[PDB]
Amino acid sequence: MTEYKLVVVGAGGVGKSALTIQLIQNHFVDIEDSYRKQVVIDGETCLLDILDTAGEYSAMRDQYMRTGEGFLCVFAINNTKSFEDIHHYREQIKRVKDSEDVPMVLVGNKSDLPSRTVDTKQAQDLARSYGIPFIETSAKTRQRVEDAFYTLVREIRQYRLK
Ligand SMILES: N[C@H]1CC[C@@H](N2CCCCCN3/C(=N/S(=O)(=O)c4cnc(N[C@H]5CCNC5)c(c4)C2=O)Sc2c(Cl)ccc(O)c23)CC1
Ligand SMILES: Nc1nc2c(ncn2[C@@H]2O[C@H](COP(=O)(O)OP(=O)(O)NP(=O)(O)O)[C@@H](O)[C@H]2O)c(=O)[nH]1
Ligand SMILES: [Co+2]
Ligand SMILES: [Co+2]
Ligand SMILES: [Mg+2]
Repeated sequence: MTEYKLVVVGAGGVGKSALTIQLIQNHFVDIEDSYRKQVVIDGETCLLDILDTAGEYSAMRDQYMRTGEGFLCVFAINNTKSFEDIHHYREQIKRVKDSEDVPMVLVGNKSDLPSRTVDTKQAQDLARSYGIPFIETSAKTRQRVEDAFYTLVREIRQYRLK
């Protein structure tokens, strides 16, 4: 059965654990580990192996970046530093993978909040510059959570045909 190693990265408190638990448990959470879930995407069954990371020992961070097949780069829409810090997570992943081309999806989490400091258009334009998809999600309401993870799997599949 095809297996995909997914990694959720981003600054402290953006919602990495809440997004992962929402995909696994369908529940909004009120320790960093890995989670497994068999899913069907586009008529193909696969096993998702998801690592929830911290906002860590450098050698371990490099290992998860080396092992990871696809990365969800998460920022929160009310946290400008978390959005600016996407540059750093992207740079670190591309450096470890020694590739300009790594399956990645930019995620703007907390879309339910009325305290938005990052415009959708700003994050859209950044994602276009990076050549990656951009999705806004709410781990609280489950809005677009499956879309974020399933879009990441589709990017990994498109990459594997290259
Ligand atoms: N279950 C205990 C012992 C393992 C701990 N752990 C995290 C789970 C490792 C899962 C195996 N794994 C990996 N193993 S690892 O590369 O040796 C590794 C990397 N980071 C780890 N922990 C860091 C991530 C969470 N914050 C510290 C652990 C193991 C690491 O030391 S990489 C990886 C990826 Cl990219 C996707 C899915 C994965 O399941 C995966 C969690 C607590
Ligand atoms: N309103 C709202 N709050 C959210 C959302 N996702 C996460 N939160 C809240 O944000 C806080 C941090 O969430 P958490 O999932 O721990 O984030 P994290 O990125 O995993 N934290 P860390 O890097 O420490 O591990 C919690 O209070 C959580 O309830 C969301 O979509 N909307
Ligand atoms: Co509960
Ligand atoms: Co830099
Ligand atoms: Mg967490």
